[PDB]
Amino acid sequence: EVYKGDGYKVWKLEPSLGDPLELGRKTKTEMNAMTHDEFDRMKPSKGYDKLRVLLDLMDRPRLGTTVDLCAGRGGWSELVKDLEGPKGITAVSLWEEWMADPAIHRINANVKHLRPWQVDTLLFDGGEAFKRDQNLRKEENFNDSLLDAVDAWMMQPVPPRNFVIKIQVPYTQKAIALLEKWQVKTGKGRLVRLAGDRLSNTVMYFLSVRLETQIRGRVTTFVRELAERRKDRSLT
Ligand SMILES: Nc1ncnc2c1ncn2[C@@H]1O[C@H](CSCC[C@H](N)C(=O)O)[C@@H](O)[C@H]1O
Repeated sequence: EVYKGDGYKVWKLEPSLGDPLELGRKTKTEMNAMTHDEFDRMKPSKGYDKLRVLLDLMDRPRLGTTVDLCAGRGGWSELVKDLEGPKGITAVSLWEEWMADPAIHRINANVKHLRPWQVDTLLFDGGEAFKRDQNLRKEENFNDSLLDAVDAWMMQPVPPRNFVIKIQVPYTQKAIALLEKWQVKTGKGRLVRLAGDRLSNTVMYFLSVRLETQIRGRVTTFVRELAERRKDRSLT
């Protein structure tokens, strides 16, 4: 249909030439130098609605046994509970703080330590944008390490049938390599940029929809496009 397709709710991202790490660092550098005004112009929980959009993009799959990594205040877990009941949903976070249905089973643990188990659905909403005063590599390394935690859940003998994985910094070499590997492991997976996400971040989501390859070139298109739209939204 005109709805099922796009680029209505996600950006159109065809592969393009270029180095996504260099372009990503470039537009991060540009954004760090913006005035308060420029940055403003460009700039149980809200995640609930976010996941709704994402799960609708995936044609509303049956979720079954679900683990929600970095569950935070619980918007995603609450959405799963409303969709299918509290029986199949497990939330993992370091407890900030739980705003969701208290009947949802929760584990207070660091997702980097916890050994994975077999799930039907894998959710991950970890990641943090760093503020301007830091060396760029600190944000890159922090979010890379977080995604590495997701790797063990993806690479187990029976991988998740559904997954929604947030990629905070999609242009690092490790992020791209991980996404390519999960595509080989699962035979699935597409990286999307939500239309209407803030331009002040670089967030994409890896969804278990039909395989879409050439992730590196599409991340390049995404970072170039993002740099353009950040520039556009300037005074005067
Ligand atoms: N290493 C880690 N282990 C477990 N949780 C972590 C973590 N690093 C960050 N987090 C947690 O992950 C959460 C991500 S915010 C996720 C919000 C949630 N999806 C919602 O809709 O409400 C934060 O609350 C943070 O406390």
